[PDB]
Amino acid sequence: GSSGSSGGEAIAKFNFNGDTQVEMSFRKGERITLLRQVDENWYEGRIPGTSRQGIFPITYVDVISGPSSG
Repeated sequence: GSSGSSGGEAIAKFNFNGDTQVEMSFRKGERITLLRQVDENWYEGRIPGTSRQGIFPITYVDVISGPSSG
């Protein structure tokens, strides 16, 4: 184990089109391996197969590990 840390799982509610390397693009449905939260309205994570890394808004991705909602 190189790096040991907990995160969570999320689902891209929509498609993201990043322009800068810092930002990361994901396809609707793709699994975003949550790594860490950059800002209050920006979650960080990578994508399987593309081993990409960057930032992205919340509204875009819907995390499962959270509060209760109907």
